[PDB]
Amino acid sequence: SDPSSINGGIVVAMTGKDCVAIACDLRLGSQSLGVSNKFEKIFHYGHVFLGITGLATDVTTLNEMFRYKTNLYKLKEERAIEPETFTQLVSSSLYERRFGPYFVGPVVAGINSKSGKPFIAGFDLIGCIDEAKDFIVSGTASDQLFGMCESLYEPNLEPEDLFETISQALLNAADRDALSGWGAVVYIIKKDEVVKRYLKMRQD
Amino acid sequence: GTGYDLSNSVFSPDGRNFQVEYAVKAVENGTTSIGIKCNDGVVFAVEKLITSKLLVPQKNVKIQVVDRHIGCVYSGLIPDGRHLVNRGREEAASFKKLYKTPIPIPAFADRLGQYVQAHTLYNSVRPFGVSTIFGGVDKNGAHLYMLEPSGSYWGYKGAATGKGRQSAKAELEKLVDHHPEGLSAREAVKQAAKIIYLAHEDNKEKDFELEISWCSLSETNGLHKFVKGDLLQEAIDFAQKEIN
Amino acid sequence: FRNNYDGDTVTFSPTGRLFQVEYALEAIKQGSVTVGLRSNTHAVLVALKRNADELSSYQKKIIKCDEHMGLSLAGLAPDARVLSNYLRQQCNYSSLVFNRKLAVERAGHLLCDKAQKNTQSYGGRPYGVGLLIIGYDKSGAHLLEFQPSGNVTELYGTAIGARSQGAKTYLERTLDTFIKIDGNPDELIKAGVEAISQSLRDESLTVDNLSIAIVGKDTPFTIYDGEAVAKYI
Amino acid sequence: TSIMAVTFKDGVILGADSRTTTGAYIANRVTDKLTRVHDKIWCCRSGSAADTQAIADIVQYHLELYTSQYGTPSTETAASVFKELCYENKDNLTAGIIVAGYDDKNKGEVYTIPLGGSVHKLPYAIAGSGSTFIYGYCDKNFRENMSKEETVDFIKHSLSQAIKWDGSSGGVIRMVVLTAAGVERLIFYPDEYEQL
Amino acid sequence: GSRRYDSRTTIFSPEGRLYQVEYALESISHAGTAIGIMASDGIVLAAERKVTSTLLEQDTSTEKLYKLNDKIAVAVAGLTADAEILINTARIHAQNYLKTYNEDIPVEILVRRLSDIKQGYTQHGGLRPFGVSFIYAGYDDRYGYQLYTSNPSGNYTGWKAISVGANTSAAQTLLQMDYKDDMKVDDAIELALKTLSKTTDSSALTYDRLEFATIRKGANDGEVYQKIFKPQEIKDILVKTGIT
Amino acid sequence: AGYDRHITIFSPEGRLYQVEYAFKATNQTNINSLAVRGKDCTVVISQKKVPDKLLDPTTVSYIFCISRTIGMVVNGPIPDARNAALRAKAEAAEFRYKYGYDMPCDVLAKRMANLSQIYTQRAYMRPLGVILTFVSVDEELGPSIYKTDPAGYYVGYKATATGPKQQEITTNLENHFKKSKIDHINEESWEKVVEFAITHMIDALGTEFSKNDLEVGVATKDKFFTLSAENIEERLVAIAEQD
Amino acid sequence: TTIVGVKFNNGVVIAADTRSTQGPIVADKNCAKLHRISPKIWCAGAGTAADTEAVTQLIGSNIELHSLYTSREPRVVSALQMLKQHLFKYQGHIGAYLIVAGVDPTGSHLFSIHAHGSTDVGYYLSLGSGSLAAMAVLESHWKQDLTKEEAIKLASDAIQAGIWNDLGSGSNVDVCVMEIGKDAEYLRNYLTPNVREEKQKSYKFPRGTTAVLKESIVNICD
Amino acid sequence: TDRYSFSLTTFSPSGKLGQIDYALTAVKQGVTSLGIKATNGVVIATEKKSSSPLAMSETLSKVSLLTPDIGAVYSGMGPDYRVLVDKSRKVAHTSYKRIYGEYPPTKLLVSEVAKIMQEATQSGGVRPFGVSLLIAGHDEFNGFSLYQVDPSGSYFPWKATAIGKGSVAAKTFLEKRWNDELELEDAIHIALLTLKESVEGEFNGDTIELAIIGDENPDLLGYTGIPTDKGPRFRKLTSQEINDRLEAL
Ligand SMILES: *[C@@](C)(CO)[C@](*)(O)[C@H](CC(C)C)NC(=O)[C@H](CCC(=O)N(C)C)NC(=O)[C@@H](NC(=O)CCCCC)C(C)C
Ligand SMILES: *[C@@](C)(CO)[C@](*)(O)[C@H](CC(C)C)NC(=O)[C@H](CCC(=O)N(C)C)NC(=O)[C@@H](NC(=O)CCCCC)C(C)C
Repeated sequence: SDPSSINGGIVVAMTGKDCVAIACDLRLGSQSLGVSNKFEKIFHYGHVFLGITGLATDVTTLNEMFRYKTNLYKLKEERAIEPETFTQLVSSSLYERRFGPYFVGPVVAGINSKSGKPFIAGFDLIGCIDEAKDFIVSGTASDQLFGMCESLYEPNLEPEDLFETISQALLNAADRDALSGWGAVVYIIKKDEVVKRYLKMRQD
Repeated sequence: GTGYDLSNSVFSPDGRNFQVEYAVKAVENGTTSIGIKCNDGVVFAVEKLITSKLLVPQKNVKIQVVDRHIGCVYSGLIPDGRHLVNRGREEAASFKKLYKTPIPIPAFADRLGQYVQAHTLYNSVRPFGVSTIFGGVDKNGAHLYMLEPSGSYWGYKGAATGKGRQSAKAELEKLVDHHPEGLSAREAVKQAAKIIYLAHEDNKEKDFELEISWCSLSETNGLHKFVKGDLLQEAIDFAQKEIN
Repeated sequence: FRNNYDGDTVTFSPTGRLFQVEYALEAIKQGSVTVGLRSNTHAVLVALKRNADELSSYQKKIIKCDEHMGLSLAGLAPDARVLSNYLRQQCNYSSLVFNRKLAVERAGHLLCDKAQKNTQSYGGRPYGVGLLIIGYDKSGAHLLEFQPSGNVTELYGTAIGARSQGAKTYLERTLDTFIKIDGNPDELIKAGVEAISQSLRDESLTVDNLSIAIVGKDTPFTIYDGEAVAKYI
Repeated sequence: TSIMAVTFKDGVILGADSRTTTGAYIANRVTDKLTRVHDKIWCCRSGSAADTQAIADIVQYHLELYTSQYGTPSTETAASVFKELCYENKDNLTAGIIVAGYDDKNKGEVYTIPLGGSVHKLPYAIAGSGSTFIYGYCDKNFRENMSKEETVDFIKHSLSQAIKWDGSSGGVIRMVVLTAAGVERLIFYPDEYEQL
Repeated sequence: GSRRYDSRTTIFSPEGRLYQVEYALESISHAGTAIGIMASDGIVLAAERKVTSTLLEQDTSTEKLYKLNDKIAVAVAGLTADAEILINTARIHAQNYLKTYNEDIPVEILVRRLSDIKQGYTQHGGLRPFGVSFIYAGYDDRYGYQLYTSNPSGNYTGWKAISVGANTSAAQTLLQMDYKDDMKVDDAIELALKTLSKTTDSSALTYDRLEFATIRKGANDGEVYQKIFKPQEIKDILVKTGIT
Repeated sequence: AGYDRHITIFSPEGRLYQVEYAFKATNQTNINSLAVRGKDCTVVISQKKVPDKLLDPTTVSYIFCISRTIGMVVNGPIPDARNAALRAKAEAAEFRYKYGYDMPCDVLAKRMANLSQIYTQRAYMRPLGVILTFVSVDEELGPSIYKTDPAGYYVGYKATATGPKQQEITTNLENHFKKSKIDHINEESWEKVVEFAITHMIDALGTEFSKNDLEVGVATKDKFFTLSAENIEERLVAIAEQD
Repeated sequence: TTIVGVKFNNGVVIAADTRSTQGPIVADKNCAKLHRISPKIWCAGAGTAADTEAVTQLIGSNIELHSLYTSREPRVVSALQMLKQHLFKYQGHIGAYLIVAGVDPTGSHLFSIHAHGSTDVGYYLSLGSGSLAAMAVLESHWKQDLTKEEAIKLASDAIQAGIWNDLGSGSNVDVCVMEIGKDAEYLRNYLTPNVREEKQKSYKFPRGTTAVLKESIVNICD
Repeated sequence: TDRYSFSLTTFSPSGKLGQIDYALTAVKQGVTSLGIKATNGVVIATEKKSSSPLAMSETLSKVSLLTPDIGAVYSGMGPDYRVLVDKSRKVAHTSYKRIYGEYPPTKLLVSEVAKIMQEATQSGGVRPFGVSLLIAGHDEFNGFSLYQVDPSGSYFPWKATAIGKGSVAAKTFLEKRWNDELELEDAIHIALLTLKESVEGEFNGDTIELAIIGDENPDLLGYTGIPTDKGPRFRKLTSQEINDRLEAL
């Protein structure tokens, strides 16, 4: 009935000292039925990482779409899409379907290749840009994530440290949600390199 | 090379639309007609060439009415003049629909005017082969107009076009001088019969029928109305008594 | 001269003529002769039919439009089919919406206005047919003449087609006679037969050659062919 | 809303309250419900704020275009334009409009256009939620060919009763006077009209 | 009407040739020469700009070489204006394909579609053809390295080595004389330079007049790489072969 | 070798002959016009020739009231003239409705000149054989004169003149502004600016004028209007007292 | 939201809070509800967040192209007419509630627009769920002929009424000042009366707290 | 109705596109304009040829702003330029700013303009545009750039060039004077001297139009508040600012 509530899944992004982190759970279900423990919710286009929660067909579409749009961008501009700019392409793309929206909750994370500035952003289903310095949350357990982050978060965390904080935020939030979990993955982003870790969590 | 007269919208090197000037020739070949504006109304008249004894009298009407207060008569290609009135009739009805009030004559003129100008703008259309004399009584007094194939139109004290346009105007100009303080509606009808009969010298080989109409605040109550029976016979008898 | 001003109906000649319309008129003069004539009670059509061989049929020249109105053709047959059909709808519309028998005078104004739109627009050729329309509306008996220029004329009697000038001088001569033929259909049909043979030259009009139509006061529009016209030969 | 327009010897006068509401909250207490569509043709607006504004803006446009071409429009013409918009879009509009204008030939003229899209020409017209309460008063008081002083009083007394009884009416009483002399704007504050 | 001014761009000659296709091909034979050579371990694209000026900017310029795709690239001969319109659909088309099949478009399917767009302007619509010839250089998991050509007619063909633009007859014979199958990429690099150097209508063949590209699969990365040579790189490779 | 003169496409020399022949059309009426700026007004003067004794003099006009503020004078044949007017009026009304403020003179001009350019590029449209002169007292730029042609060109003027005998009026005015130093007519009232314009029309053309030979338009703060034969007559009595 | 607009002697000031919500949960604790239309026309937005941000941009983009076409400074009435006609067209389905103000060659202006497309004019205006809390302050302290500093104070005070008293309002106060002869000044975070108190504890986990299953390096190069 | 659904530019037996060749002829007949690119700025300049001593030269701008960081100048037909500028401004919003919330890079807005001109080469019932344009701009990732756009739709990047009448002699003059170490003040100095060879009449800030793409102008923005907004890089010089460099020239 609620398209945002059929498949499940959560996403969280978090900034630190010269770093960003983006994270998601692996669950794809239909109501009570757990169907796939592999369904990843993070994607990247060059150095710009996007996460999407919501109705999974829309997640899958919007992926393909933003790959289509970034590919064409990079060919015309002869340079990779930047987080600030990408954020704007996501907003106008969603609002284009204002009165028949994609049932999604996109999240943008990355590091401006020119300025070296860490960047995260959040959206609603119709492309309202929610820009934050600390953290962004999305999905069926956003409430649990909001409480987790607001408490656990402190600014200027080191790459190693930030990993611990974001993982413990996601895990404890997913364990109070019936439709999130089943595995998990956390991207740690630096200006030069990106590190991807799978987490060990409850499988119920 | 030239060939500037082969396509409508084109300008000649002297800045003319040759196709329009060629349409004027069709009008000049047409049967003569006039309009006399008077001190409270307008009087229209026209020549009807009787080819055969087989043409029914009073039956082949040429003066058309747009709305209830306007009337139109034309020289040149009849079917074009009919088409111009169909547009006139739509245009006036559309104006009455939105603004309640019947269309003022100056407003109606510009409507036909912008429509005729439109057919001198594109190669895919032919210019109208008619001059049209039209007018009536509106919110402020009488109005009389003449519309050319180019789209040109002005207000007239007297208007004339067609085969006998020469004789008519020469007779119209004597009226404007001999009656400076306005002519009456009744007088103009009689005087319209004379003008048609005297402009029939230009074609005095074939017999003709006479067709008159008038729109006059005090005589026809401001509505366009044809001249019938006793008033018509009265106007014929005046032309006969003036031609002799 | 004429070479450059006859490519389409959109173009005027320097004299002010529309050659495409005028060539369409020529198609009528090549057509088979047909005649109309009326009194106060009845209106009549008489038409000569033209065959290809003595193995072919004589193609029909008269068409019904409604129970009080119809017409005869001279020129292109397909164009008569288009034009008669139209008047059939315009007669039909008047009936269904206004419960009204569409008057023959407005019949002509509709044909005049339809024909005119073909003479001003690019691409559209003029129609290539002339029509003799007879009716009986709320104002007695009527007969109309239609030229593909647009000019429609209410007449007592007239002819169109090949050699049709002979029939037209006859009707012009015997006006005072045929107009007073009121109450007797036969002596109006017989007046229309004597008209059309004034336009004959080569052949004698036969039983499958002649076509007669009548409308009037106590008679509706009907078609007479075959041994049903044998009495008028 | 409470609104009215009244013809008199010298011309015509329009009157209105100044309250707009969303339910029981007053959105604006100083609203001008008296709107110019032409120099000497005005209207009274009641119903939807959005609808009546959008309609009036279009009428002003149509009359402006009419003026470029045909000169000064009659009041009847201004009514016809309103009528056309209201009638033809009756399903999508909640708008009740009183059209008032001064012509130098026709003197004063008032046309009323209720929800249906019908037009009614009257010596005076009242409308708006608050008008119901003043039907009795107006019928028993109104006379033809009153003076300007007299008509301003008649409107002042009527709208004060409407404001007194109807919760959807209030603020100041705005008037607009239309005569050969020109256009006059009048305002009357609570402390004045409540005491009547 | 407009009939008079219609060139009729999509008709046959009495010979059975398409006038406009032929005249457009004549246009291309005047444009700068482009060369494509395909080797065993990669493909080479090179082109010569017509003559230009010193003032002209060479760093920002990339006028005859274009990236259609991650793995497909093109050399242009003809109007750049026309070429970009087509290059933009070609890019959109590949993306559409990727969005649908989640696989990069096979080189021929891309080529065919453009050539079908070209064929269109040849058969209907009464518009002029695109004055453009393309060389295509790409890779896919089916045929590996591919080299195609397409001209205004909508016809396309596959080649081991090819030229479009000016002096193609002279350039084709020179390739047909020095090309062999077991060629290395860096051998094909030399051939393309020598060939252009022998058909050049200018005095000397300098770096500022050249554009260069390779679609070589990395002998260490083990996946397909595109490289558009930057002025400095061309300057270096031109001294190697012995042209200074 | 022929048709590059019939539709709006380039000649070998780079010229558009249909545009050039349209300019020629603007002089068909044989009527001259001029426009000058005052302190806080703008005056258009055009010749009024009524050669036929059967015409109604009051209907013969090449001056139009486009809006409450803008007026337009046309050098060209009347049907093209009235075409251009109707559009200008529609374009003016629409601007006001859409943007909530009266259309400026220079903006209306640009628009009508952008439209004219279109007929210069598309083939099925002919250009209009008219030169349009717009006048107002713009609420931002003060007194204004802007003129458009069949080429699609437009520019702002200190003063201007148009028609067969244009150069006579032009040189006359050029010499006045070199003498006076300023770029307008230094006068308080519009009445004395209308007098100036008629005076310089007579001194440049070399012909006297009666009340029926002239047609006047005046633009003031928030108002454009045309003078009746009588207001002109009053203005002609005033000029024949100084001399 | 809470949003207000106050006219003073030489111009107009507009102000807004910075709370953004999704149901009972605060989405953004610091978003900008003030929108540049042109340099000297700014706009306060309440209602559907993406609706206000998008209609602001569409019109701002149109107003910029108009200003170039006409070579004139944009007028507040233009932006007002375009917004209302657009909103009206959508019969209120675009839920943007706007206070639009600024200066132009015709003076200083202050307006309001509702989602259904109606417009009000005034010297003091407020919209949003905090409308009533703020309007109470405006009705109590507004006088005619305000100085610039008095206008800021009043508008700032009105937004505070919403922040404290309305649950759909909070965090900071954003102000923008548009004066007749000057360049409009945008005061982002003019007041910050809701700074979060320093946490009692630190929750930095001892490294290795989280159990890892699989590790890899991601690739961006090409 | 539009019966012109067929091309008006077609190929002639020789391979020439007649209408384009002719459009280019019209560009040679037009008044000279030029453009020069320094290390820290770009300058575009042209001559204001006046139709009448009565016309006001201010009301006609041959140099136009397209975006805050991009300017355009031309040689050829003025009306065609004007409508191109209108479309160039619009396209920069619809196809870019309304998508990315920033302005298009110089090379991409050129590309869009080129396309608009190319369609005039091929669409039914239109002649090509009779103008060559010079576009000067800046973007964060490309630096400063100068482009030339021909009636065909083609575009070339330039260190310096001129178009129109004395373009041949002016290009020769620029080749002498241009280097890769120029400051923007120098580029203006050359521009004034290069334009002096074209102009017969009065040579001052009243008859010469000149604009630059230089540093960000904070005082031309119209508002303060956003730290990431620093003002336009396009600046048109005033009549007075031109005369200042002509007094010592
Ligand atoms: C009287 C105040 C009584 O309603 C007037 O008629 C007045 C008309 C003037 C011209 C504004 N009407 C209003 O103030 C209306 C009242 C509601 C109404 O009549 N409707 C049909 C909507 N108020 C509005 O139009 C307000 N907009 C709304 O959408 C009403 C909200 C109602 C809650 C669902 C605007 C003033 C904002
Ligand atoms: C006050 C905070 C009142 O809520 C403001 O008006 C504020 C406006 C600014 C521009 C953020 N409004 C919101 O934050 C609204 C309030 C929700 C609302 O208006 N509803 C009751 C629906 N919130 C949003 O706009 C949020 N979006 C959504 O909830 C999705 C709506 C989809 C419509 C189909 C975003 C802030 C996330």
